[PDB]
Amino acid sequence: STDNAETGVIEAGNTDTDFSGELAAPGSNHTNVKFLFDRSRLLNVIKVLEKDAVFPRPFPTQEGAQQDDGYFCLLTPRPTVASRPATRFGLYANPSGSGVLANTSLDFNFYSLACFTYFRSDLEVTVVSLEPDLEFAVGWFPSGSEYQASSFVYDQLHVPFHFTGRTPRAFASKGGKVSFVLPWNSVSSVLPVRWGGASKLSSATRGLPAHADWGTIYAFVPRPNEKKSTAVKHVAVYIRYKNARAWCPSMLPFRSYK
Amino acid sequence: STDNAETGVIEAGNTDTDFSGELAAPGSNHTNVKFLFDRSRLLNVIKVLEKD
Amino acid sequence: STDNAETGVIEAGNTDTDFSGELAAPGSNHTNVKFLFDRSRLLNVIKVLEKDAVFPRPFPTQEGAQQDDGYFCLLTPRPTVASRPATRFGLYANPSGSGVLANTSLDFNFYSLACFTYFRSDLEVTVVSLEPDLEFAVGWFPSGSEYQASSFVYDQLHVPFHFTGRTPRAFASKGGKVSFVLPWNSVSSVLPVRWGGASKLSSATRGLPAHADWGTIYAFVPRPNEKKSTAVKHVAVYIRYKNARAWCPSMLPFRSYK
Amino acid sequence: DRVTTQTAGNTAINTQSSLGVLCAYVEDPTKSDPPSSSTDQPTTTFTAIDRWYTGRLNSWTKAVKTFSFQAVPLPGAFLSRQGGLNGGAFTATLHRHFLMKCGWQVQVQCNLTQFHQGALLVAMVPETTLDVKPDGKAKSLQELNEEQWVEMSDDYRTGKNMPFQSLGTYYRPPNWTWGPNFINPYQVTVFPHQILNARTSTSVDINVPYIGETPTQSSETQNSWTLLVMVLVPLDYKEGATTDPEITFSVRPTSPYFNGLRNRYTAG
Amino acid sequence: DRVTTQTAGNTAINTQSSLGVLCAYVEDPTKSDPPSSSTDQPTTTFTAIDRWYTGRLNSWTKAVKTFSFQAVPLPGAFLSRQGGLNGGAFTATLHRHFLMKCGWQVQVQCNLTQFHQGALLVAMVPETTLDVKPDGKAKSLQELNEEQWVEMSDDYRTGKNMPFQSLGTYYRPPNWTWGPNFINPYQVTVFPHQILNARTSTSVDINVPYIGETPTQSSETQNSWTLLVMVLVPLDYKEGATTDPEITFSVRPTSPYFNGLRNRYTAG
Amino acid sequence: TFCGPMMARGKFLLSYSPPNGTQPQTLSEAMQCTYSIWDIGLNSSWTFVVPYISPSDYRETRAITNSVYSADGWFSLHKLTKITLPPDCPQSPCILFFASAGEDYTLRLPVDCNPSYVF
Repeated sequence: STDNAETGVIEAGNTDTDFSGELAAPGSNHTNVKFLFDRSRLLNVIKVLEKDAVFPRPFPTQEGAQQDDGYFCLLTPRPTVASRPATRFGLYANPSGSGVLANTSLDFNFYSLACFTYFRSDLEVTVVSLEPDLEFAVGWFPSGSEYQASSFVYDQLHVPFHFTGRTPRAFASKGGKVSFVLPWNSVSSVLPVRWGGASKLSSATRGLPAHADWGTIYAFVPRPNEKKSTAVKHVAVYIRYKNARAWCPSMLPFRSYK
Repeated sequence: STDNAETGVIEAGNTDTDFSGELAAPGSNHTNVKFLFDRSRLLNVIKVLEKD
Repeated sequence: STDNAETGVIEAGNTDTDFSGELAAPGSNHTNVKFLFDRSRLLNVIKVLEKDAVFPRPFPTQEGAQQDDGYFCLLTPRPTVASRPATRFGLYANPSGSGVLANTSLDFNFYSLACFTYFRSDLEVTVVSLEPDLEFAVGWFPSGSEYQASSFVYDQLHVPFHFTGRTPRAFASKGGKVSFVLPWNSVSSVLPVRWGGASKLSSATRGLPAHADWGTIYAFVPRPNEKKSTAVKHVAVYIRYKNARAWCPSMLPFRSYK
Repeated sequence: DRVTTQTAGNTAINTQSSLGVLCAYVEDPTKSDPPSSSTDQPTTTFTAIDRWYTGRLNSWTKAVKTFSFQAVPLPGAFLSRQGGLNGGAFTATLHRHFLMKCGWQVQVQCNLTQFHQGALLVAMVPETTLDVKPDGKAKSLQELNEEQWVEMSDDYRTGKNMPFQSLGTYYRPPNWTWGPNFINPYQVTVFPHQILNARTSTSVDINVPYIGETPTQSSETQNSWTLLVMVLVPLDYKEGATTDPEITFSVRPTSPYFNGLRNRYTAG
Repeated sequence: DRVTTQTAGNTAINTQSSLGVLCAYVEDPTKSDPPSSSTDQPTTTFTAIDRWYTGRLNSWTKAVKTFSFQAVPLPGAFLSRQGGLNGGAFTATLHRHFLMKCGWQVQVQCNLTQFHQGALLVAMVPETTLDVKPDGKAKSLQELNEEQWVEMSDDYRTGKNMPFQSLGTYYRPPNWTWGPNFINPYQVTVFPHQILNARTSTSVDINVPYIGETPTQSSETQNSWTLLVMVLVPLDYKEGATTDPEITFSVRPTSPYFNGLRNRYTAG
Repeated sequence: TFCGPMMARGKFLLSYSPPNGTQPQTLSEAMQCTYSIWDIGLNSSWTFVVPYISPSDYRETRAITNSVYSADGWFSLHKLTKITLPPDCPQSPCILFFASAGEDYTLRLPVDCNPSYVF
């Protein structure tokens, strides 16, 4: 049928427009945005704390600084590095040489279906053990805060402060699982899938949002400082968006042609 | 405003046609043909006859 | 009676306010502004043209330029010099030395009662001879124009152009008088008694208005160029405001204390 | 009851001892109609120019004689940054138009106490030329730091030093003895004014409407209104008290209009 | 009927061959409400900023390859005087506030004739960072006169050269292989757009409302909308015809708002 | 009115600048004043109106000196884009001007005329 594509708006047609025929029945509605995104998926894998921690310093950190790495996980589909927001995803193709290796993460499915510009939704978290018959706990604090770092002495046994606080802490039995849901607590109204502004008024890095996440999570062993074991331990984190919404179209990744 | 001058007839406009504005008040009518020409003026200088 | 003069507004009282007494009757109303200014008065004295004239050039004129001086009179209460508007009144206290002497004028009564800031009124003109049994005529052109300067040949007798034109020209019999009234024709709505602006956008002289007058007047002898006499002649100009108005108070001159 | 607070836009001004507000000629000086001498769309007031702008004058000292005065041409003050005044939005919009008209509101402040003696007269002289040097050029900021307080003399009294049109050499220079812009000190109370003295108050407020010989005046040259301060009784105080009082003022435009949009003005 | 004339303030624009006006997402993109995240008195539109501002881009030449593009960050164009653009009143008011929000209207013009071949795509990409150099600093006016038309390569395709946060020396630098601001050329037609070719028209008009992650954004850094031009079919013409066509565009803001008045901005 | 070949295409910019210290000299300056865009198409002519923006009612019709009451700015024409022509066509088209009074035009106060034309 004759038409002009330069106008931008083109009306969708059917088989009957130019030939003899008829339209098909609806079928099913599995493409609904709310129904599509309510499925759990892996996000990151982190270690388990066995003592009081030292939060990593900002990125301009030079050598020789003492801190703990790979113990904290951010809750956000965007790329991150060293437990802090980033802009470019990383990958170590040559595990050799000096220097500490930076943790990295990303939400492959979310960015494979990230066809829009802005997003908002609640979020449900779950954790799972990767070691046989392990006892652990999980802690959390909201966006725009920091982790207290010190300990107290009870009966000559040091006890880290992160045991107590008015922000959720949860315990699981031998081989159990931890589950709960969180609200949308960032100051911004919506989470930007892609951004092009600056946060600070000067010396800022363009395109790096400040508070595009839900919070922060970590795991620890409920024992005093006197029982620091000899082997490292790991856990896995699962997230699941709930009651999602989208606001403005965009484009999808570039599938390279061999 | 788009127009064709080859037609000979062109309609006079005002400021408001293409911009925000308004028309001015009439004023006075000193251009009236009857009122313009009723004024004396010199025409010629001639001599005076003293005979036939 | 107790009062506060710092407030600016003070209410006028009478004898009875603080003593026994009574108020006086009105009397007469000779102070009315309209009734006060409707009286003729002398303005300037000018010579009589006997040929085609050359209007004086602007003020930066150097020496050696040829023109005619003292033949034109402006119609305006403000000070003037050399038939052009001025700002400071002049006076020759030592009539000696080289150089042409500049004509000057002013309206002594008007500036002695100039208690306001803006003014507007019609104006009636009259002329009178200062020589015994003289024949003359008077010409005029409105504000913002110029005097045509050339002549024509009729029967080998040159005749100046100012004889003819569609702007008033009037003739008087032996020993007669010329009288007529003019309208308010300047572009400005009102005539500024005192001004503090500039006309040109740059290189202007502050406080010098451009069109604060009614027009211009001159006198000439109705004879051809071939009859240029040997003796100068003079006439006197009288003006009389009509239906005057004022708009904003001001102060009066400074009467010096011996 | 001697306590008032004036509000406008994002600014507010107060006073612990007021005497009243003087309205120049009408019941409501703010009311005004758009000009009738232009046909383009005008630009009325917007919320970012309804403000009070503040500046600083030179300090009052006991050595000043009588009838010495200081002047402040209102529309010219912004353009010349006199006394540190800066209009911001108002200045930016005034530099980008050909025509302008508006009233004004002004207020002055002093800080004399009950142990001082002196008086100051504050009046709004219309159509004056006190801001121009005898040669006819506007005074530079350096001249104000030398002539702290303008002197008074017969020249000013008679307007014998007004701006001058050079008359060339073809003529013979005359003697100048009088001009229309003279100043008569004893009659300055004719204009809208308030009297400030030590014992009574510390501020004066005057409200003034628009005036001009045409419905509107050029932006870069109009000088219709002018602020005036003059000394009536010279200051005196007992030894040991505070010396050299300060002075300040604030201004506000009302019911502005603009016409003839163009790019930034540039002299040439 | 292919002839239209758009009027606003003291400016008017016309066209002898139009295709229509595209409204982005709503029925009336102009309608808008004041922000709800500030409590001071805002500053709505005034008649001196309802205008069309015009500028000049770099010329189109036959040597340009496919998918080469040029970008123009809208609120940043005024601040950087790109392509000779100068906002006058709008710029002056934007330099004297902390917060700003507004929609836009844009139009582009070309002058191809019936004897030329080629096509250009014009679209409004939201939330992009094409105006920043790989080192993370805004491009200077000198760089545009060298990189006449931006090249296209795998780096841009994958967002592998985005602004970078230096990671120090305590770590070991990784390999960067992907970023969220990639550009996918084959899908650019998703955004509001119109297609310009030799045989059909010579102008494109797009209308766009406001978008942002908060009701309002900082004046000096917001970059929500961006104008894009890209080559679909390289130009070609017979020998002897006109060469190197020119390009121009015009912009208009709609339903602006401002908050947080202060003095002139200054970097530090 | 544009009197060039029917096959040509281009655009022009017309602007009117109120009085200033110096007259405009570039497109960036011209854009700010009052202006309009005119494009070559089917119809040949395009009308422009100079608004009456004056500091006073009525204005002088002659300029003895450049007071604000006589001169009222400038008018200028800018070539926005270069002209496009097909091969084998004449170059350098020509443009034509017309001037007339408006709807609300008015005159006043007659004056005597200048006879110099006879010479």
